[PDB]
Amino acid sequence: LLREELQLLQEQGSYVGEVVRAMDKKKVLVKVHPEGKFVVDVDKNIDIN
Amino acid sequence: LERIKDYLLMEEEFIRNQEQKQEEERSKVDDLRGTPMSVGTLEEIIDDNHAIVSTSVGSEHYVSILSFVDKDLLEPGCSVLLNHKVHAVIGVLMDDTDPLVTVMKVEKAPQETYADIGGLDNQIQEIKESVELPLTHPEYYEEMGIKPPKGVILYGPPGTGKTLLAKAVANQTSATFLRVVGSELIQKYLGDGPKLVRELFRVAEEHAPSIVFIDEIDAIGTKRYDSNSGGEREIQRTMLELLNQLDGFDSRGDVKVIMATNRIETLDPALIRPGRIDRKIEFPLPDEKTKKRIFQIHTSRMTLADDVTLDDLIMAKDDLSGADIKAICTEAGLMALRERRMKVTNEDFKKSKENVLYK
Amino acid sequence: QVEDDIQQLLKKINELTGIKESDTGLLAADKQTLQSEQPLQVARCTKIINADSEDPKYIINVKQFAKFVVDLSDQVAPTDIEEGMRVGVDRNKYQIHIPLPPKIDPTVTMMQVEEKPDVTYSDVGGCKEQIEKLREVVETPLLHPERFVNLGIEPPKGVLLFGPPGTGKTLCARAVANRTDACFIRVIGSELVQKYVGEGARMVRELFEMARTKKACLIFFDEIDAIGGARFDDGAGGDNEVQRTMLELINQLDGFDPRGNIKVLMATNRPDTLDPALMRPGRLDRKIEFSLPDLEGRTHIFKIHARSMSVERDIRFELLARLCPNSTGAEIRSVCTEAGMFAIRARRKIATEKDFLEAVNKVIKSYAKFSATPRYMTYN
Ligand SMILES: Nc1ncnc2c1ncn2[C@@H]1O[C@H](COP(=O)(O)OP(=O)(O)OP(O)(O)=S)[C@@H](O)[C@H]1O
Ligand SMILES: Nc1ncnc2c1ncn2[C@@H]1O[C@H](COP(=O)(O)OP(=O)(O)OP(O)(O)=S)[C@@H](O)[C@H]1O
Repeated sequence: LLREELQLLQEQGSYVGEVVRAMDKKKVLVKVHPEGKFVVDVDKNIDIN
Repeated sequence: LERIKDYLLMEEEFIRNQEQKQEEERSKVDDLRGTPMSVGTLEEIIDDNHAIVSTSVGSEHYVSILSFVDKDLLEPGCSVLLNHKVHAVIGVLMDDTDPLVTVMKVEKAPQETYADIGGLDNQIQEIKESVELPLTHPEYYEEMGIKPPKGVILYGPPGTGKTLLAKAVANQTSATFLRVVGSELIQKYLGDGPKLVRELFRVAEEHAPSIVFIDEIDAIGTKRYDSNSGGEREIQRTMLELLNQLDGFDSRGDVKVIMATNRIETLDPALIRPGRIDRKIEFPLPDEKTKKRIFQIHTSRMTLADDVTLDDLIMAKDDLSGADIKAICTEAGLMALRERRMKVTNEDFKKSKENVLYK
Repeated sequence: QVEDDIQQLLKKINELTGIKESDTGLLAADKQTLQSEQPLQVARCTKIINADSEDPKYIINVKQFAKFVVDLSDQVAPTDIEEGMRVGVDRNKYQIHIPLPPKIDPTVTMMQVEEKPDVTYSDVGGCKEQIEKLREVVETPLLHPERFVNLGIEPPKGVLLFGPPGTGKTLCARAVANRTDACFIRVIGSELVQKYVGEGARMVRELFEMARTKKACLIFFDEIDAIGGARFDDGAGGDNEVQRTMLELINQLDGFDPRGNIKVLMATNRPDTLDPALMRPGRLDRKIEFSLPDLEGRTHIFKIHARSMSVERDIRFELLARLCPNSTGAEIRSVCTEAGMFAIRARRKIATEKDFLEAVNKVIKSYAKFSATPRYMTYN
């Protein structure tokens, strides 16, 4: 069944980005790789701290 | 008995200050906004509630604005919030933070007070009455309608205590302190002097009541560097920008300026005119009385073995400064902890005298 | 106490009373309008190269992407889509919608004054002829184009100012900038010195762009020695970028379609290292100068700095003016303020004559070793 979970690789990708500093209202500021900056959201699992 | 009613009503006003549907309106503002809030750059503003921005690659868009935040917090050269899907102006972003500020602004209580200065008593009241008494006590000047003295030049031979005087003013203060050594106005790129000057005084005029202390500014003329463009015909333009920034246009404001030199005769006198700088203060090698205070205070916190006389050290050099006194009072301690001791004998001072002076 | 407790009770009574409306009424100040701005458009801006014949058939370089041949939408005018014109273009179908003002190089936007510093004509008394001539040039055509037309002349479109430092040049400029009524534009002379070659030229270009767009404006130049004074030529190639900046300042000022409704004021401290192309009239016409206030000027400047300060009016001022033979208004100001500071040594509310004598021998005779004008009166 783990080998039959191959429809997971076929979906999409994900970015690596650099954090400058966070701010209020559960958000951060990320300067991804070549581009500018983006105020984005956190997931449920990570700590803002 | 006004404490009870005053406290009750003031706490009611403070809780009504926190008492300022509504959650539905917050959710609607969050619906208008995108979650990946992208950052842009203004170039111009068009008055019809949509303006031009500039993305990080260079693409530029006529986009409207989600007008609840104050758009008039924004100027050319500002940072905004934009969308991915419509690129519209989500709103204002608070300002980026702050390498020039964090470098050039002394944040901390920065050393000892007027209990450490060695017997000046007349220069001190001048810098007192030029900075401290104006700023901390702005009540006398209203009575006479006389503007405070603007600039103060400290000068004199090296070792007399310009740096101490600046640190002591920076101790007892209520204003933001800004320190730039004057030798940092010589850059290896062309046209970098006026940028530093305009950023420095932009920081000063935007932040607070302030004290901009610019130290050893006389080395900007008498020190040519190989790590430079065309030297004197850029240095002169830098001095001219400093001049115009110091006493130019548009209601100068609450900015105090104190400068300190070794030599004064190599200065362009256009800085040294009044209107810019009103007080010029000499720092001479003092006497043979306040030296006793200097040796006393620089030996006030040590286990001094009482078999020494400070008058043996006063007579020693005819033109010693407080630099020499600090040097001997520390080198004797370095000789003391070389041999695991606490108290300091006479030959320690003899070796320290023969180490500091004649080498 | 009673005012404090009763004001606390009244203001917090209004606050906690409107708290009923705060907790009872359940941003939206624009929300429906902003969602009606959702059928609006992203409108990317561009730059036009040229047009074509018999048809619109417009050609556009966007900024970085590519160059496209486009057509205009239906809500445009087929006329004002001329060449070199920043227009907003549709992202999907690539069609032109609105022409706009051009690029202004936003580091040049921040030298329009946008305010009015409060400096009145009363602060430069004792310079009556200079005020008269500079009034005649700057103020009169913008407020009265009557004598200048009905007699058929042209007013001098440029005026330079000079003198020793601290003589009132900056102060006269600000006095004009109070009662200017025009788009007064400040220019520090060091603003035209950038890292890259020929960049200050583009700054001058954008200055005269702003000048030609807005009719009947003022441009103030300030310390033009940094902008460029001499063309010393050697086998070194030294001060040259400054020289090209100065030449571009020359040509777009005056020559081959002159300037329009713009007046330039320059102000230097050393008007001696100047290339005589600037000294040619038609560019810099009236040489208004500020000498030192001779005798009655300093009496009047004592009246200026003394009219709003706590003094003993039983004293004179002429004896004070007689001890200041070569002195500027700045030194006068230092005398007045320092006499006040000697009054702060004691605890008084009125000056004495002796306070002013202390001030004179404190400023002039003591700091006359520096004094700023034994080597600028010769205009070195
Ligand atoms: N009048 C004084 N009383 C006591 N200590 C002094 C005095 N003058 C100088 N010092 C000592 O000298 C140190 C301060 O150095 P400064 O005299 O201010 O050096 P400086 O010569 O002003 O350096 P500059 O400004 O580049 S010339 C202090 O740490 C003191 O120990
Ligand atoms: N004739 C005057 N009458 C009254 N106040 C004067 C006079 N001249 C100078 N002052 C005062 O002294 C100040 C200095 O004059 P400024 O014109 O600012 O000096 P300046 O034009 O900057 O000279 P520089 O250094 O060559 S740019 C003025 O702002 C006035 O407050």
